[PDB]
Amino acid sequence: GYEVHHQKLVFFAEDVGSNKGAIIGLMVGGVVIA
Amino acid sequence: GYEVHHQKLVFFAEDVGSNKGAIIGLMVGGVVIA
Amino acid sequence: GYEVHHQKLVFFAEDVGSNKGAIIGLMVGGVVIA
Amino acid sequence: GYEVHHQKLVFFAEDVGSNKGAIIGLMVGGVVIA
Amino acid sequence: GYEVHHQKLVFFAEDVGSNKGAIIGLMVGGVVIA
Amino acid sequence: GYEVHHQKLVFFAEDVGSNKGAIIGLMVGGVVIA
Amino acid sequence: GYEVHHQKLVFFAEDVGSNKGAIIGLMVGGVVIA
Amino acid sequence: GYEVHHQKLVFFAEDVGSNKGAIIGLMVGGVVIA
Amino acid sequence: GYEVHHQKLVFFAEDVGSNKGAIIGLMVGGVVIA
Amino acid sequence: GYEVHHQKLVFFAEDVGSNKGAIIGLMVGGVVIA
Repeated sequence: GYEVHHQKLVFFAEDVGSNKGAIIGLMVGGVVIA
Repeated sequence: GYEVHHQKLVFFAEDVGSNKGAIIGLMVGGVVIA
Repeated sequence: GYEVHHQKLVFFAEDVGSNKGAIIGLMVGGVVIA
Repeated sequence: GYEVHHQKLVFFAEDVGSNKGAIIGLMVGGVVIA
Repeated sequence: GYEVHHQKLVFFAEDVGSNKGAIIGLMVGGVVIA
Repeated sequence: GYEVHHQKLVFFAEDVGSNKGAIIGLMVGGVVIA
Repeated sequence: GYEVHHQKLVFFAEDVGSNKGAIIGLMVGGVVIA
Repeated sequence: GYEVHHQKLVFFAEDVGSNKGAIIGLMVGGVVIA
Repeated sequence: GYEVHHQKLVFFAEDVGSNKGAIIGLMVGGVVIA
Repeated sequence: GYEVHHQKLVFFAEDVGSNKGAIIGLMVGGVVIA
């Protein structure tokens, strides 16, 4: 008997205000110039 | 017996206000200039 | 017996107000200039 | 009997305000110039 | 009988304000110039 | 002066022959029964 | 002067033959039963 | 003067043959039953 | 003068044959039952 | 003058054959039942 439930993953749990650069949750490869 | 339920994934859980750059949840490859 | 139910994925769970740049949930490849 | 529940992973638990560089949760490969 | 629950992992538990360099939670490979 | 060029991302670089299950490059959400 | 070039990311560099289960490059969220 | 080039990331560099379970490169969140 | 080049990261450098459980390169969060 | 080159990181340098449990390179958080 296996029961897997209620796992929770959050990248940004609160406000992201007045951003002027780069906000990225998950980046695979890719280039960011900020 | 297997029961997998109620997994939750959130990238941005709260407000994203007055953004002037780049807000990206999941970026695979790609180039961001901010 | 397998039962997989009620998985939930959310990119932007709250308000996205007065955006002036680029808001992207999932970007594969692609170029963003902001 | 196995029950795995309520694991929680958070990258940014609080506000990310007035960002001018690069904020990244999980980066695999990739180049960041900030 | 096994019950594994309520493990919690946090990268940034508090505010990340006025960032001008590079803030990264988990970086695998990759190059950061700050 | 910024020049970003010739980034390359490949999911399956070689042959995928006689598949009988599920081959997926990038899966976001979703359920796979194989 | 910044020049970022020729980064290479590969998930499966060689043959994937006679698969009967689940082969996934990048999985975000999601449930796999194999 | 900065030049960042020829970084290489490989998940599976060789053959993945006769798979009957689950082969995953990068898994974020998610549940695997194998 | 900075030159950063030819970094190499490999998860599985050789064959992964006749797998019947779970083979995962990088797992963040998530539950594996094997 | 700085030159950083040819760093090499390998998780599994040789064959991973007839696996029946869980083989994981890098696990952050997460629960493994094997």
